[PDB]
Amino acid sequence: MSDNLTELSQQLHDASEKKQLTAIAALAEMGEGGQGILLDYLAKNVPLEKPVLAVGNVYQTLRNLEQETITTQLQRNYPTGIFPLQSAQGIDYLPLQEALGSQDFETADEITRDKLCELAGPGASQRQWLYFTEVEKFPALDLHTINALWWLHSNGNFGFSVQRRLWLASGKEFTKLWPKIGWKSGNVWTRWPKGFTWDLSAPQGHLPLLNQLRGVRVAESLYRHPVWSQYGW
Ligand SMILES: C=CC1=C(C)/C(=C/c2[nH]c(/C=C3N=C(/C=C4\NC(=O)C(C)=C4C=C)C(C)=C\3CCC(=O)O)c(CCC(=O)O)c2C)NC1=O
Repeated sequence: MSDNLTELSQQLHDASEKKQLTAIAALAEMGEGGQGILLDYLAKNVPLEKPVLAVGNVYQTLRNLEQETITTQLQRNYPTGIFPLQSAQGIDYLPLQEALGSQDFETADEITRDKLCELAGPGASQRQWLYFTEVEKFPALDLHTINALWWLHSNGNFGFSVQRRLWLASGKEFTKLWPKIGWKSGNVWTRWPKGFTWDLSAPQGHLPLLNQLRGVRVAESLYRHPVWSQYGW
């Protein structure tokens, strides 16, 4: 509370992402004055056009206070969250957003799987799992919405985009990817659901899950999908 609100506000409004993040964390611990600065920043930046990590971090930091008035104000002003909930198939992404805004990552993971089957159409909806060719033909827009929500509500630590970047970093070697994202530990495949880490202590890329029971083809088709380069992920 001895921190300088004028200077922290300026740090948030400057263009350095790394300095924005430290300012946001400090401001959120500075009562009405700091929280008011954060609320004004949201008001000036929402709805997003492109995903902006700092804006997601402001929203989620404020939600995570779990204080009545701020929660009420965020829900009234941003009833669908901070990012347009767009779909090439008219799908409803609000339940996914709500789970993510509550930091209920396990529910969000379950919803994401249901939505991908819905997106793939009647065959996938009935069998409740995907073929790699269905993934290849997903519309980019829906994948962008889904990924943006995961990324914005996890400080950039979750999302298929995050997994893709780690997969590229590993030379596209899936056997190196699994330990990096916590899906295998040496010889031990992480058991679903109890072995997974349903919070932000999880490794980067841990969520959303892609079951490996039917092999890696779905994951590879997802990571190679044109959406990522199209939207700058
Ligand atoms: C490679 C070993 C591996 C095994 C033995 C495995 C088994 C497995 N995973 C399941 C579900 C599931 N398993 C996962 C995810 C995982 N589960 C894991 O063991 C791992 C490593 C992940 C990776 C994220 C998910 C999300 C489900 C529920 C969705 C689905 O049934 O596809 C089921 C239940 C299928 C059913 O009831 O119809 C089995 C038998 N999955 C695997 O990937």
